[PDB]
Amino acid sequence: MYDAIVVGGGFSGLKAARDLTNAGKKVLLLEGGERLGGRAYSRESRNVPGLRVEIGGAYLHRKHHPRLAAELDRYGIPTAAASEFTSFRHRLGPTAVDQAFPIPGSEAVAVEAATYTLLRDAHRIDLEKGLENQDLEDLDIPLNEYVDKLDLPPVSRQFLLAWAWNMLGQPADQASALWMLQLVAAHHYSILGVVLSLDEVFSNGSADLVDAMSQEIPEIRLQTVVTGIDQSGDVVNVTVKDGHAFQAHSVIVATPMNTWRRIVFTPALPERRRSVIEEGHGGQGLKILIHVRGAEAGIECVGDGIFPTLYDYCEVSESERLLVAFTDSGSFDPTDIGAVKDAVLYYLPEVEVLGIDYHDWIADPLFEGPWVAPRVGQFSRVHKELGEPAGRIHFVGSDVSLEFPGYIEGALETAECAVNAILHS
Amino acid sequence: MYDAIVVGGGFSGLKAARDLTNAGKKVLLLEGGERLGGRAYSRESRNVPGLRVEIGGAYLHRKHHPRLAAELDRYGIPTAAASEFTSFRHRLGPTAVDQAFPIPGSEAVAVEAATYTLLRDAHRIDLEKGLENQDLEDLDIPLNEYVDKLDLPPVSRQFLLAWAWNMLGQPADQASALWMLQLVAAHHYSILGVVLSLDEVFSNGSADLVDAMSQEIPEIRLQTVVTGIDQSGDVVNVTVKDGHAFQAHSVIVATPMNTWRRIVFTPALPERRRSVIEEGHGGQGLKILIHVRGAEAGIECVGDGIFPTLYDYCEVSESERLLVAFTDSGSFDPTDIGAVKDAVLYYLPEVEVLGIDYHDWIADPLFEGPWVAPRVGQFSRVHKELGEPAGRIHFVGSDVSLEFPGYIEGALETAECAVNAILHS
Ligand SMILES: Cc1cc2nc3c(=O)[nH]c(=O)nc-3n(C[C@H](O)[C@H](O)[C@H](O)COP(=O)(O)OP(=O)(O)OC[C@H]3O[C@@H](n4cnc5c(N)ncnc54)[C@H](O)[C@@H]3O)c2cc1C
Ligand SMILES: Cc1cc2nc3c(=O)[nH]c(=O)nc-3n(C[C@H](O)[C@H](O)[C@H](O)COP(=O)(O)OP(=O)(O)OC[C@H]3O[C@@H](n4cnc5c(N)ncnc54)[C@H](O)[C@@H]3O)c2cc1C
Ligand SMILES: CN1CCC[C@H]1c1ccc(O)nc1
Ligand SMILES: CN1CCC[C@H]1c1ccc(O)nc1
Repeated sequence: MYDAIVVGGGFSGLKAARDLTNAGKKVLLLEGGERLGGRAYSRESRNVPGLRVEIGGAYLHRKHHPRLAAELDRYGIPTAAASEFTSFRHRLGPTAVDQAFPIPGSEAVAVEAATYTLLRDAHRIDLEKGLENQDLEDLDIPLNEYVDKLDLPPVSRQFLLAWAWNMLGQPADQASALWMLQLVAAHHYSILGVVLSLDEVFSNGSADLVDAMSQEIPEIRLQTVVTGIDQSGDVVNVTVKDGHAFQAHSVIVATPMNTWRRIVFTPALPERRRSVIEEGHGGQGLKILIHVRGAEAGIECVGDGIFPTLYDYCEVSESERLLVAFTDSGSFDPTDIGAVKDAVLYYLPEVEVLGIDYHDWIADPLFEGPWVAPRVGQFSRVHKELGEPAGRIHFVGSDVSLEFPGYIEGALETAECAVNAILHS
Repeated sequence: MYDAIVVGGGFSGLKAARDLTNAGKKVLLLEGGERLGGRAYSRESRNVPGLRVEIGGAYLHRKHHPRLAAELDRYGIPTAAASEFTSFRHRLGPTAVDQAFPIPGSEAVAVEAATYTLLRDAHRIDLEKGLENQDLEDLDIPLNEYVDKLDLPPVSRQFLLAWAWNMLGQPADQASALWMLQLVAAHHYSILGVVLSLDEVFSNGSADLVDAMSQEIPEIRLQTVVTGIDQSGDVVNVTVKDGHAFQAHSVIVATPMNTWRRIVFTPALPERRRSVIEEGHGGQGLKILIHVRGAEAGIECVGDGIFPTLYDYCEVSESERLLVAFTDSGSFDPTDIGAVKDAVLYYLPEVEVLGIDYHDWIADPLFEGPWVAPRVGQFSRVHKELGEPAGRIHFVGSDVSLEFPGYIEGALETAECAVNAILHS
């Protein structure tokens, strides 16, 4: 038997397992899939042989993400600036300016006033307390309704909505205004910071860090899917799909939130958590890598398209590039290549789409979703508690971070907290 | 004897006298000088024969100034857009961008945060209550100290300070942060609006409106300086410099705040007002019209110069223009033409200064100052009360407007209030 069993081998599980190991604990890491990294997934491009791409998480910012910064420094993992935006091809109407910040002077006063309203609302959020413990229910409304109340002129209105669509991976009518404000708060109460934190990338892929961390974990079982966690006895019993059970004093659930409903917990998780766990979060983010010909370097497009954003990702050759589009899987079907061409051509009518690459995170049984985004009404009911221990079972991961939800930093933050909690007990 | 004596023939006095006249009252307007208009003073340029210029108040914004808008519509007074800024010659350091809004992307997050802090502070101000009645004393501190606490990076820091210097007519160490916030509040809680309200000018000079209003005032005495206002009897007695006294049931003091100390009030004004009235406000604004050769059209300069701002005013010929500089008379001596040349050349090294034109409002005994700006500590002690009636004596003018202080709109607003008060009594 083990001191701790960590379930899930993404950054959260990896940090938890490594730090407990170095603290002298006997740890077993159970990973359901054939690889480590989870939603950090670098691999060879489906479109360009020999080209490594990020199919999940890619972007980081050292100042917004200090734990991640420490990991990179620890293993000497090289980072590079993310692709620079130099050519702006927005779809924000005839008054937009072709810059990264496309707001014209005629909208400046309106933007100034909305910024105050937005930041005032975000400042209501204390990041330690949980979104359910702060009387924030009035803000937990559909984002389109919240934005309607800001009464923004067309360029700034669509610019905000486009980035919010990108960021939350939800259309405006499904996104929670409160969650948008949570992201603003998480970035040091900055609206700008939400986009400006797309600062750097792993030079050699996120697998660089995954591998560096996994090397310090002595016992890892791949292709081992946990189906049950039973703490009714003195020692927690962890049952697997097609294998013998494992036992530990403590268990860290470091699997995606939308997969918890598939695990049989004994006894049942606290009542307050059950409904949201059953439902799952409403995150439907879809990141599509688009292999193109005819695109100039440094393109950024933001607009009212079915792709709210489309921007430069990678130079392939002098004539070919990868662009990246963010949308959501509820609104867009990436198996419809005709739809992809139309979505790209809307912004870039001169460009030829050669192929696309993505992972359907929502269809993957080890994930059942991309990054976290609550449905309207979910997180003002229960939020902090989703990441709280249930007896000897700890819950970690980006999905439950109060400080950096939906980011790699959040996976590392939550793992830190679980590790500290276990070492004090 | 009269129903009302109005002392002072600027826009405040003119509106008061006209509106009381049309309400059927018997009014006498006493003007100390040889002209009507006060700090709205259009006349022939000292530098360019046949060119009419504004030596006092010039700029207006119909949306920020609805009473002024009504006056223009009433008399069919033509307005024109103020000179457009198309060429930017800032002195804000090497990272500034040559645009009207010269803040670079690297300062965007800092600007966003400062905007929130600024607007949050301005939102503490209720424009009806008075700056002395709202526990705002913590904000009534030197502007340089307040701005220091914002910790702005160099471009935005100097851009804010330059405009604040321009606007308040006070150097940062003498300006009150609370007053800066008052101006922000007055512009519908907008920092941007403070500068964006320099929107329009009188096509034919402010005298167009002065004359239109004065035509409806039947009894006006020019060169009649009031030295005493005595309400100890049943009827107010108004004594003049070298003339016989005049008598009225009511008296409207529509003279600049810094001149009230020269009038003998009987009985003495309420105690709370006396010290500030004696002291006078700290407004030292200085508007200099600079006749130049070699300047391209549409110049705007903002920077760390002794002229915080220098911008296009009037096309004189294909080679000659007037620019306008704002500074303050404490910091700058406009009788030193060598100093003017240096101040202009700092921004515009290719330009030749041909001459200057200004009025020394601070030295003029009918004014003793340009527009109002309190000394640190003044208006958190007494503000609203300066514009409150003392028995049958009413106090009006831009200087005492709570809603639009230092603007023509403020003169019209205060006059409206006095007129309404008199008609109800
Ligand atoms: C499309 C996309 C783009 C992203 N872009 C960024 C970005 O730019 N910047 C950023 O910081 N973050 C980004 N992220 C978010 C970030 O990648 C994730 O939130 C983070 O990597 C998750 O780490 P984690 O440890 O919480 O969970 P995961 O990485 O999801 O790890 C969970 C692990 O649990 C395993 N598992 C699931 N069920 C079981 C089971 N029952 N038994 C055993 N194991 C199981 C899975 O195989 C997986 O390995 C992105 C995510 C997506 C989906
Ligand atoms: C340099 C400068 C630039 C300006 N620019 C603008 C601008 O761009 N936009 C804007 O809206 N405003 C501007 N203003 C502010 C605005 O012009 C004034 O605040 C406004 O015109 C004042 O109107 P008022 O009726 O309150 O007082 P005033 O116009 O000052 O009228 C007071 C009158 O009282 C008379 N008087 C003084 N003492 C006596 C006495 N004892 N007896 C009898 N009469 C007396 C004076 O002669 C004067 O006519 C500017 C002001 C200055 C000085
Ligand atoms: C940084 N966020 C966290 C989850 C998804 C990711 C992301 C990355 C780039 C982009 O354009 N939008 C969102
Ligand atoms: C509009 N304000 C009111 C008083 C002075 C005036 C003003 C006009 C132009 C400018 O650049 N600064 C200040």
